[PDB]
Amino acid sequence: IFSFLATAADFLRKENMFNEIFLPDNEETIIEMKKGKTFLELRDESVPLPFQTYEQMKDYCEKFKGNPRELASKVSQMQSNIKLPIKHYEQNKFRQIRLPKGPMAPYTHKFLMEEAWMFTKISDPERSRAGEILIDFFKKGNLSAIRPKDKPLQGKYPIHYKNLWNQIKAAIADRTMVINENDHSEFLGGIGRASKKIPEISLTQDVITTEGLKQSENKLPEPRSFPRWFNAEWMWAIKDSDLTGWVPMAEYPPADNELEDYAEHLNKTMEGVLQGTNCAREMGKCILTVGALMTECRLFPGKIKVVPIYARSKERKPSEMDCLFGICVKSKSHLNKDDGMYTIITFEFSIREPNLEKHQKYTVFEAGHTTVREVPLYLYCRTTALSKIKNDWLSKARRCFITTMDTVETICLRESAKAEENLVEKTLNEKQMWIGKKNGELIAQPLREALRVQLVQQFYFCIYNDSQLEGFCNEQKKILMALEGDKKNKSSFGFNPEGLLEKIEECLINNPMCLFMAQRLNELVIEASKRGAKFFK
Amino acid sequence: SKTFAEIAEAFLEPEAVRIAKEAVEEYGDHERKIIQIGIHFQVCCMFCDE
Amino acid sequence: MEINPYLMFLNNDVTSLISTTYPYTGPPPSTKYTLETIKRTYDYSRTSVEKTSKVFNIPRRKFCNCLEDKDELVKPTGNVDISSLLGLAEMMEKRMGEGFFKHCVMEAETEILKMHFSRLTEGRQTYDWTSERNMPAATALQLTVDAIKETEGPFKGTTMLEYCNKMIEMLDWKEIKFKKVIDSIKHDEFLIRALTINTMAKAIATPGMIVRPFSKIVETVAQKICEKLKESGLPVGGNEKKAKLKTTVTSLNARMNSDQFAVNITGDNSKWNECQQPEAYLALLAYITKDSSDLMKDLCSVAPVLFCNKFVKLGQGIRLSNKRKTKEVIIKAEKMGKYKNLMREEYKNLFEPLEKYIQKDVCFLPGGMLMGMFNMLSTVLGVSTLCYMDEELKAKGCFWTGLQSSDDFVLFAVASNWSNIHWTIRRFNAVCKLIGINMSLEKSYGSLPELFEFTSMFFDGEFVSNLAMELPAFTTAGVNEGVDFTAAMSIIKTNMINNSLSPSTALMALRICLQEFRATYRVHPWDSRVKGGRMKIINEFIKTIENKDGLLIADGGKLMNNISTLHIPEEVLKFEKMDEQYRNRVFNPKNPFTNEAVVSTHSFRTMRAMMAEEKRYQMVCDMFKSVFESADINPPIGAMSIGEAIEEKLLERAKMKRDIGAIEDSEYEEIKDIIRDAKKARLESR
Amino acid sequence: KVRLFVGQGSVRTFKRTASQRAASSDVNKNVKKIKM
Amino acid sequence: MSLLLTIAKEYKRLCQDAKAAQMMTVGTVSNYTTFKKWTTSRKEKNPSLRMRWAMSSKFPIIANKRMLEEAQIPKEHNNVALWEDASASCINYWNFCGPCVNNSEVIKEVYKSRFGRLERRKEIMWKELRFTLVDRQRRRVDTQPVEQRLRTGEIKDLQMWTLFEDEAPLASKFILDNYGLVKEMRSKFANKPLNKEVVAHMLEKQFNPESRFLPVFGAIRPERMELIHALGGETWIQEANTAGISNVDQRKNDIRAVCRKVCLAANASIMNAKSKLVEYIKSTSMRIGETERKLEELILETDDVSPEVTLCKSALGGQLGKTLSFGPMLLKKISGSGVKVKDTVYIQGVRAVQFEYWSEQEEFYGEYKSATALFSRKERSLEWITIGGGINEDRKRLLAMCMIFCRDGDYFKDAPATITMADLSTKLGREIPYQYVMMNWIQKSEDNLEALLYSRGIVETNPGKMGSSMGIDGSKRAIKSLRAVTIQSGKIDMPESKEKIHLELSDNLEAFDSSGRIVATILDLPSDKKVTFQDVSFQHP
RNA sequence: AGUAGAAACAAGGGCCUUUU
Repeated sequence: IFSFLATAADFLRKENMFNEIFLPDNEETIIEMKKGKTFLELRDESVPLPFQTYEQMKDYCEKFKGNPRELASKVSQMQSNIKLPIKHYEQNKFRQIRLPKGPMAPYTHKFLMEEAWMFTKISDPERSRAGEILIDFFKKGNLSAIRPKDKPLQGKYPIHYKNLWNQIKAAIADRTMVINENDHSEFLGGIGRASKKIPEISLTQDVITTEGLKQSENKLPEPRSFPRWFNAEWMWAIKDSDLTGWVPMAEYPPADNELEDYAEHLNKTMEGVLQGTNCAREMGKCILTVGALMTECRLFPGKIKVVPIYARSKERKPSEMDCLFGICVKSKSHLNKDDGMYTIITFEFSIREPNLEKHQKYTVFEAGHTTVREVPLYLYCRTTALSKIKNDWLSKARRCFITTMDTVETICLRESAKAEENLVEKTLNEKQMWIGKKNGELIAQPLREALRVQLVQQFYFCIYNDSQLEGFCNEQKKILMALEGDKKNKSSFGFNPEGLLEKIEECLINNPMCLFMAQRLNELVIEASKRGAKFFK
Repeated sequence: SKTFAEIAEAFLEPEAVRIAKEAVEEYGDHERKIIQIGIHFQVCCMFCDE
Repeated sequence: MEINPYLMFLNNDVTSLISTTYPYTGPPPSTKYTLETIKRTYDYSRTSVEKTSKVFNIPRRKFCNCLEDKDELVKPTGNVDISSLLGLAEMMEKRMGEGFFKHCVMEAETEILKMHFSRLTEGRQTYDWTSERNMPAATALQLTVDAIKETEGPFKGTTMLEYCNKMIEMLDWKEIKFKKVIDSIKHDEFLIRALTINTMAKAIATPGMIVRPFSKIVETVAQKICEKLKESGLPVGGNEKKAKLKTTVTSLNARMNSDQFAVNITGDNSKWNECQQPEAYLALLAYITKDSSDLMKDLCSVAPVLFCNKFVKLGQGIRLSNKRKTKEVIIKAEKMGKYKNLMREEYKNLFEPLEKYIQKDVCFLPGGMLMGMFNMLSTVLGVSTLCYMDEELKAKGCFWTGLQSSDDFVLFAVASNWSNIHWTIRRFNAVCKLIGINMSLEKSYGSLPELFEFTSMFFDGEFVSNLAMELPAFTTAGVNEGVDFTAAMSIIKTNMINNSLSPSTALMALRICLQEFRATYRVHPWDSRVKGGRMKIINEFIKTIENKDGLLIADGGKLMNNISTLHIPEEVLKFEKMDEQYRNRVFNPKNPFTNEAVVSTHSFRTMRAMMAEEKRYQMVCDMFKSVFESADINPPIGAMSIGEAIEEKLLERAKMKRDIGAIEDSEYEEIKDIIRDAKKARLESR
Repeated sequence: KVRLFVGQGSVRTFKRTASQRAASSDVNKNVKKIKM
Repeated sequence: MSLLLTIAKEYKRLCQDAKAAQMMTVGTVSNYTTFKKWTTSRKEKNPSLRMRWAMSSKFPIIANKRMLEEAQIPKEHNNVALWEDASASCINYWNFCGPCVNNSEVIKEVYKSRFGRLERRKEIMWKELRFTLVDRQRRRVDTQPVEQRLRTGEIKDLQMWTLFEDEAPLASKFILDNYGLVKEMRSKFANKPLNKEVVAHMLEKQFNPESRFLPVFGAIRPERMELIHALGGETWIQEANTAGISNVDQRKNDIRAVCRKVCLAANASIMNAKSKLVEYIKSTSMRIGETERKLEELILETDDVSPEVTLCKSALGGQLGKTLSFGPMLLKKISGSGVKVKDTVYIQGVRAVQFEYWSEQEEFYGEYKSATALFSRKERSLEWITIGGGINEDRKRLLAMCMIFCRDGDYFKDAPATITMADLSTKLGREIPYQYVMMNWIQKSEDNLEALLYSRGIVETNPGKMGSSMGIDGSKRAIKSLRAVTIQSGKIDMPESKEKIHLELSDNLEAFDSSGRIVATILDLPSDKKVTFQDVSFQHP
């Protein structure tokens, strides 16, 4: 008896069932929720309007019987007082998306891509630090020649930028990349332009009269029209950079089976193709520059450090090379909380005249000359801002390779399976992918050359991501599904497309990517209307 | 182990479980007691020890 | 030229490229929102009937069985006809079988009773009714149990039911004490503070700790029900729902007659939470709990009334400012009424109608639902609609089936003519409107067979894995060196098995993860030239390290892992090669620094009044583990208190080591005397 | 007889005599008898 | 030692306090678990970023002082701040040169699972990558080859009785029964410098077969499912021979054979078949690898959804899956309901024979060798059947056994002339219902099967439906085809449900499951066969 | 100045909070 009882008590204690509940005595055999006065007072007040006490509701529900006649009658009466519209798209076509109106969308990415002009220097493994590279570049003397003019080509706050440039040069000369807090740095960094909190207990109507007091008149964004310069950036980003290996990479591992050899051959081909472009140069510039800025804001907050805008590359087939696109600085990055805010400042070189509509952000300064023969210079001085999250994601922008490879091998394996043979090189070399129009015709090029377009798409998704693009890309899917339905003669339909288009056009504001993609979507539906239906002109 | 009978079969023999279950059904009491009665019945049978 | 990337959709399948649209490669991104939600909720309820409570003395709008204002019904309505809901419940019960719900409530009651009250700790952040702030579950539970202990006496309970009965008693109590830098509060303020539900802007609700157990009980009943149903997909995930859809489509294409032709409708309900009422849930749980023990009847009945009486806190108030924006005033919700003039016309128009409902920094809301609270019960309520079947449809040769998860469904209608398809869809819309469940007209669309979408998964002849959704997962968690790489490889393996990830994409992600790993821990290969103190020391000593191949990735190693070796950590593949001295040092068990992972050296461990209690519990647990080395794996159990166990085990250890081990009778007697003194002090003290 | 700490927080008493009769057999026999 | 004295002084200091004394005195020890949560509660949203943030720090690592001092490793070998009086670089110094453990060959036992994985993988001869649209079926499987699979309770006792004996719980039945396994585990991990928690966690993983619901193609064996990701996807297949690795099917097969043998023995006793069966099971054991295990525990652990195991699990009282059977066929009720309804069938001229048939709509997944189906019945009629198999014969056999399951067709109304009253029933004094008679009839000869299939109406293959049609020889398409017999390509995905139903059995070995349904019987097993069992013990007269 | 969204930052406390 005692052995059995011991085992049983162990197996109860294990399950949390060694209590009066499961093992009560003779008297304590009535377990019940401790109904309280207030709980009942409330429960008796939540019973629906017909009933007035939980008892009536319970008695009516426990005995509820089905009367399908009444239920069907009510269902039909509700089905008649509604009149749900049904709209087959073939009859009711999708009108073209309406784009906002106003001035051209302006450049917003931190670092210039197309315009930016760079300085190269032979790599030194010993001196591999950011500051070490910046000092080495300064020592040759080309950098010390720069002497911006007083009058800028365009923009505002020139004096501050000129003073800061001189102070940066003095800092580097001193081999201490710490800037002092002066009026110019204070104004650009907004060290003290944070509104000071006023207590409410210390308030009175007289205080309200002395200084105006009214609820903040939220200044929603303003609308900007389609950018005509985006296509140029895309075409430029789809060209080689005269250098290769801009973005770093790991070392490919060994192989044992044929499958691994196939994976390594495809990966090698794609990486070789993708390492020579210009977009990848910007990937490298972002990875390294943000890594350095991340490792500075972590160590030296409260000190306006100086960080370069640089990259590392390799001459084609050879030696390595350090490139210096420009210079950055970061105001106090006291990131006490997640999703903080810390202003930075960006100087970047160029050999091109500034557009008014595009380069509205920047404040250029013509800066002497540079050899290649001699050419004028232009010092593009921006003042942007960043956060932790943007930093981490830019520093992990290498993600785009994964997506692009996935799409390419999702096309190649599918094309190869329908024939039960290895058809990848043929698909890559031959399969033609429309990539635009020229002279009213549809241009097309093999996949091997449209990987560049795909990569640029993913990179721009990384760069310009916001709530607007999110909403857009979430609401455009319906249109693409409708397109597919049209392609296969499936008589698709909908309930209220106008509201859908309205929702879409609501999320098109001051973001170049959204607007450009919408214009392209309209051109697509137009070109397909020639060979399909369900779309209006 | 979603029902009490399985938890009782973990240590109690299933026969005593069935017995206590029938007993609870005849009395009409909660089935949460399938364990306690089963234990008592087992104690008696094992107590007898032929 | 004008480059257009969408042109690939002209002559290529849309699914095989839909992944390109998702901008999941980049970073994602009050009171006005809450006030708009409150207003829309009070508006959807079309009725104007208002009762008057006595406990609160607040007008209480009744959102059930009082439908009026039948204008523009297309829009969302939040009134419910309990008769229709109960009829649908009867239809589902009939289809499933006799006594379908009793087995379910039995399988729930089998757990609710034995459940330990420490399970509450595992949950999202819960509002605290003492400091009036969101706080992890464990801290809130400890705080409220300390309040109980200070008030009347230590909580001897150890189970869920005891905790609930003590909460019910606490509602009656006139006064409740709780520790603070130790204020006391009357019955009414704690009554309001228990129901108060905060919000987190991730939005999502944060209910009080008083209501959490009842919510768990209701959710458990809803889960045990939903799991049986074959027309739902909320608890399940990934492969399961795809297989469900495949079986459903096969069944459809077989049942339909030759004359009949099927259709699909991808639906996305709107205002799901705003239009659901907890009173319909109350009646439904009453109908379900009609035969089971009165205990489950009351326990289930509790949570609906609490939600039907839930206040909602307004957070962070408005901000005031001057023209130049130099100055700036901050104002909380409680004071909003005072400076009613100093607000935009829109904000005033929104605020003024709710003033009567508004209480200090709260707005009593007699109904509505919030995100995440009752997912599975709404899923059940919505699956009820698909079962419906009436004489008219069979007379016309029409029938609809489908699959709904929370606020997202898929419908499969069948009929013989489009004129009847439209009528069928309208009938479905009506029956769903009868229970608050609405439907969006813009985000919802339909088409002929084999082209739908369900929870970001597009379906055709095949089913394209989104992959975008899983892209953020390809990151190093950031725990330590050993864990990170293995975890990344396991994530790649899972994505390969389920999301049908390709091999080359896997290899690229593996290289990307290896390079981010090398970058974070400031490590680089031996042959590389990333000069550093670590690297230089590594390089010189690598001359001593004879086997280059065996080197660990963190210690200037190389990648020896591939598609066929993702289910094997690196430490295992390299074991044979690893130099004997290097291997011995690497896996020496005792070292200063020293879950499918190997434990090596690379593993490293890198508001004060509350810290005091935390240190007290920490010390107690720490030294109980010091004595008992199996305290964490196997939960302790017994009848002895902690002190008694320590006393006896320590004495036994001392006796064992005086018998044979290196201890002297003097030392044994000293320790035993110390133990006796400690026991006496403990018992006498309190 | 001898007292002994067992597991955690359990002090019991053990006697060195083997007493493990068949439980299944006896229970079955009694249950069969109950049906007459 | 002195450490003991320190522990005692610490306990004294804590008891001198008032609050700690109160909480220790009151209640039981389980409170520890609870307290283990009220402390050290803190997580972080993005740990990766946090780690990168911290690593940059001047001194990221934390190291115990006594370990560093004991090591006597230079403070700064070359002007590097290993510790104030620690950097990550320090670990490198230790790894390259430092205190060496006497031996590290124990790690091979701690992680026996992963070394087993590597050892199994090294013996795979990869044949050839091909490309094709693979047919994948979503089904529950196990992805880890494991020997002597146990439950969590047994595992917990194994850990306690192999590592912490001084704090071992009262001796359980399992520990006494399985003492060779406990001894083997104890020897390896006794008197060793080890982190005990890690070893316990790894033994937990050692004895847990990871069951997952996955897409699958080809054979089903844990040795493959652990690396299925590197054998084939939706579009490609990397051929490989994995037959001879960790043979787990031969012991399952032997267990089923033994259950068949004992179930067929214990049908002789009409009055006391059940008791004889239980006695027969208890007085038998079998050897697994090195250890010898009792058949009852093996049956409880196993997951073979087969009538033999189902019956034995019922007899012992083990709960089992919601899985029906009908001969060498498998079934799974997706939906529906019903209730028994008797009807007569005349065997020859006028010979009434009663048979019960359900009355309601009822969907049913089915599974015969290399074939699957999703049929439905309604009031004694086969409403439809959708097949997704890949073999003509398996398709025909599945369709026939399904038709029989639902007692559709004229033969049930008016029995075939051939079948006689001698075979109808009472082979050994027990009636054999009509359905199992028809099953034996169809197995007896193909011609009867052809007649049965002919019984189902035949129509002309309409246009378009040619592909979704099945002839009499299981043709993919024909000019005339069986009525309401849809055909498709791709195996029907197996449903899933984590439910456990208690089910008894009658004196005639009829397993009821809380309702009329007959889950399994002895009349759905191979007739008989002779086998020579190895390493088994039939200790019964 | 700047960022972005349907609200917040534009340091906070009393002197403190370098290698892809």
